[PDB]
Amino acid sequence: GAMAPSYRVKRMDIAKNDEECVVNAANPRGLPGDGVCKAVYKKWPESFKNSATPVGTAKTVMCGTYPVIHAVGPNFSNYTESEGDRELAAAYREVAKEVTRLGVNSVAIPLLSTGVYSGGKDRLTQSLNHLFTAMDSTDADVVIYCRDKEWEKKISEAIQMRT
Ligand SMILES: [Cl-]
Ligand SMILES: [Cl-]
Ligand SMILES: [Cl-]
Repeated sequence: GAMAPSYRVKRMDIAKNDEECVVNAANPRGLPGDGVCKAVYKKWPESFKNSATPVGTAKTVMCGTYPVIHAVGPNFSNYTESEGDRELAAAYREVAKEVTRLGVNSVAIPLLSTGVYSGGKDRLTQSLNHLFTAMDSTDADVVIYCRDKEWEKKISEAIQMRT
């Protein structure tokens, strides 16, 4: 565990993280994909051996000894708001189980279903709150990765409001 488990946010490519493991915003078929998934494929391609897993689940594959946790958020183009919300909460619960099983002291995590899978909605708060629900009972240092300057501000404010 971390000595004083924390949440932080950084605005940069998750493929350059300084944590003991990474969460990929995966597709269910283990394909290279686009966005976070493509950056993860270029950095850790060995981790996409048998990485396919259903929506709402997480599957870990090692790249050397570095764990890549493939977490499959729902595509809100295809799911109802209700079913999508349930699957997005479930993907994060499975990430917390994997982070715990691996025994890491830190994890780099993107906001699931906030990009191409958002169904053209702003899901910062919805996705971040499901991340907190899952990860609050873990003792890993969590570092959230984003790319947008105003998202960095909003994520940082949400973290600091609980401290
Ligand atoms: Cl960067
Ligand atoms: Cl996404
Ligand atoms: Cl972002």
